[PDB]
Amino acid sequence: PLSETKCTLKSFTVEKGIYQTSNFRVQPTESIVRFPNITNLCPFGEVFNATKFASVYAWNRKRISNCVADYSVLYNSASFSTFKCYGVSPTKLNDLCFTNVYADSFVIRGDEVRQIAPGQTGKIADYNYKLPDDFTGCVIAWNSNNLDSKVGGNYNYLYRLFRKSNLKPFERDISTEIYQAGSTPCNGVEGFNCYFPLQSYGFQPTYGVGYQPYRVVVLSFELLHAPATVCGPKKSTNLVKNKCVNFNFNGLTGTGVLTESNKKFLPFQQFGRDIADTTDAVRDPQTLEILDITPCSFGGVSVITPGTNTSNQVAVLYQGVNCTEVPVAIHADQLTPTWRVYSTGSNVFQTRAGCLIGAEHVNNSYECDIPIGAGICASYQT
Amino acid sequence: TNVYADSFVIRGDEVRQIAPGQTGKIADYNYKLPDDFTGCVIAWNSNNL
Amino acid sequence: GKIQDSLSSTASALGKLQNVVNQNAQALNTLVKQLSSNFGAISSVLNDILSRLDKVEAEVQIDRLITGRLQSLQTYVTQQLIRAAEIRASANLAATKM
Amino acid sequence: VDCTMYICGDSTECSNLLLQYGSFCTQLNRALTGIAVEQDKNTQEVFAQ
Amino acid sequence: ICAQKFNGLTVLPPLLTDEMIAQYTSALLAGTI
Amino acid sequence: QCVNFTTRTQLPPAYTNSFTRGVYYPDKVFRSSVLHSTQDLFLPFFSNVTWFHAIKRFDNPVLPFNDGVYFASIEKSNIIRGWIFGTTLDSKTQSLLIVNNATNVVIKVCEFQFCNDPFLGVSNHKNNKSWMESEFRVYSSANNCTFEYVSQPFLMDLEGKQGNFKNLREFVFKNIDGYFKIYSKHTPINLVRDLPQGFSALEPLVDLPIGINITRFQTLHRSYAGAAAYYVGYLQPRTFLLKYNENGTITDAVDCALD
Repeated sequence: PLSETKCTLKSFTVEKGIYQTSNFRVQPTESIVRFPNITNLCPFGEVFNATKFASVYAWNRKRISNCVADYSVLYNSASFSTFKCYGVSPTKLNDLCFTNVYADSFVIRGDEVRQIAPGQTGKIADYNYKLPDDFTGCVIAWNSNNLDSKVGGNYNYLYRLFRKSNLKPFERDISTEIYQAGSTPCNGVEGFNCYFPLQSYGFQPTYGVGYQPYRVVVLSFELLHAPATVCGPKKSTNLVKNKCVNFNFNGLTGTGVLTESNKKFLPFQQFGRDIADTTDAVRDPQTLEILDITPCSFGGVSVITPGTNTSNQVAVLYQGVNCTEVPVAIHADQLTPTWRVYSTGSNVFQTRAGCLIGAEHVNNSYECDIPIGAGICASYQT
Repeated sequence: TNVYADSFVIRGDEVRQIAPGQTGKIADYNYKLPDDFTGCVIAWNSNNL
Repeated sequence: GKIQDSLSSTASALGKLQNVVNQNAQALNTLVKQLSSNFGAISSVLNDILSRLDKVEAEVQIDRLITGRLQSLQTYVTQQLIRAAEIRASANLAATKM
Repeated sequence: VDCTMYICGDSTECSNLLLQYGSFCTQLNRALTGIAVEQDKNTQEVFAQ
Repeated sequence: ICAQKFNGLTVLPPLLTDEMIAQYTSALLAGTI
Repeated sequence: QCVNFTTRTQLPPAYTNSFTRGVYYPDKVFRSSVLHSTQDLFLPFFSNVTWFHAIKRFDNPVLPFNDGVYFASIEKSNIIRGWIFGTTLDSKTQSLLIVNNATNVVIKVCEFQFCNDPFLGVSNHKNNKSWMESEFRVYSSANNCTFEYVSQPFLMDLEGKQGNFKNLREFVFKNIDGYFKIYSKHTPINLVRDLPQGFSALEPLVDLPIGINITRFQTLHRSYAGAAAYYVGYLQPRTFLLKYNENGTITDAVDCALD
């Protein structure tokens, strides 16, 4: 502690008094991973390896849930020309659970791939596929001219050419009403300046890069405020209580001590949040009990020391701690302050300010030489 | 201070993995840059060679 | 004895002390509430930022978080210093009256 | 108020970025300890005559 | 107060307890009277 | 089949002051013993709710759906069971149908060509002592369908039974960027005419990726001796302050833009 104070004050000589230093905190002993124990693999093949993809004006949405996903086998495949995620890291998709997953599949051209990203402007963006500006998820795109482009001309993919107004995000429109591009209204199958809303392209392999067909899939999952039912392939671990642990519930990580709580979470309620928007109660995904989480014991540490030119002996005050946990604060697990020999005992004195170790409590009273607090003061005397 | 030049040949589509902090079969297994890389990266096609 | 009637019946008499306490509590409570704001980052909880984002892209949101929270503590410390100066003035007046 | 614990609670990746901001945390801690000592000085001045 | 304490916001106790302040008050009042 | 069963049958609509209704949990997260403020779609307090009462013969009109709708049902025997959402409902644009037709609840989006007077019909005590819904005269053409969902029937009655205390079925429907959110609650009351004066909170029930333009909607009846009432209110984007008690149940609310 004297060396730590010398390091904090940036001086070799320390004047008599009390000095706060970097506080102690109990490093968690082990880690907890609690996931729902579903085992069935998600039907990713039916999405990525489907026979025919839906048209862009009728993009196909699949609700993927109640299954185990492994995004590593998806990422490591180089067949995908474009693979970018917004709001999440592809390497971290494995380690975090998903509330609900929507996979959108369609076919576009290379030059319009940029239109897939949220907030962009283009025919696809303006008329048949608009992403919200706050999109989170991933997008994957890869050319399919070897599977979807025909020499005789493929006309089975269409898009909406004009609209009365730009579509809302994630809106799908199927109406085939004629667009009245001219001022005069019209009816019938066709009319002058009366464009048919759907327009197709001639898929043919001779087209260069930028006009080749591209199969595109978008994952638009939302995270961490709902009963997540999609998780990575990593196995869970056993549950322990009354110890500071690195817990991880459904991708929500944290460090703290767990206890059997009594807060009635409704069936749609999985997490409870405090005033600081931090988690305080959690529902286990395997057992339906409710547990309170508390940040394990930490508090400020002060060093009481007379003048270094008088002595090198110090005492340390752990503030705000009924420190019968100091015997539990053994260096089998780790603590932020390395030194622990002062925990030897038989010189521990408990005060309303915490506990002071390294000083002997006496009955006879003297003037407050060095203030400790709560009426207790320290001094250096024979 | 000192200059160290690393030379190799890879497939073109994985050239992005040469950038620092990236991941992939190249970055994760045979050539990883540090997060605080300072320097330059040069790449060119060599199928003709 | 009239003091006994004055203090026990009305409660606003000790208001000059109560506002000393409440403000501090409020000054603390707002400081806690500042941990709930995004400050431009995609998520308020730093654990969420660490979990969802890789060590390269996470840094830009995390830096926003430190910027906002450090500004919040700077404001709180400045307010505490001003309030402590006011309380020192009141305490010096009390010492003079004593 | 522990500056490190407040901004960067139980996270070392946050502390790595926080240490780039210099002695702001130390200044805040010093100011708060100064206020703490000032409180006892006020109490002793008022009552310990 | 627990939520405040959990993020590193500690309330330190006064050096002079309410009993010691009462003792100074009693001494001052006794001296005055 | 579908038959033009008479005209609109006069003008039913009345108006009522919804004292304290349209309260739901803004998010699926527990929170206790605090005062929490929220910015979202809600029902105004003391709002001018529209009241429809089924006193004979009658029709249920089509009403606009903009910005989500709060629905309430003062009812016995659970006559009201369905809803239609859309813009045109004549197969020109996509249209959605939710029906609890005895066996189960079906939620189905198709290019429905809805008939001008859709309804459901039942047969009472036909040699089985049971009541069977024979007629389903709601739509005529369903060319293309993108989403179909059947889970369970939702005739969720509560305690008391036999309709001794009138059942309030209170729901909130929203359609935000293709996510359709349905919040639901049921509660007994002992009041005869007006909307009961009291506080309650709505739990989130269903979220669907319907993704369809919806400008108007209609309700659905069970023609068999019985009357029922239903109320419609229009949600608005506003901020409200909620008092979460010790148990995390919304105990009281204040409208941040009422007075």
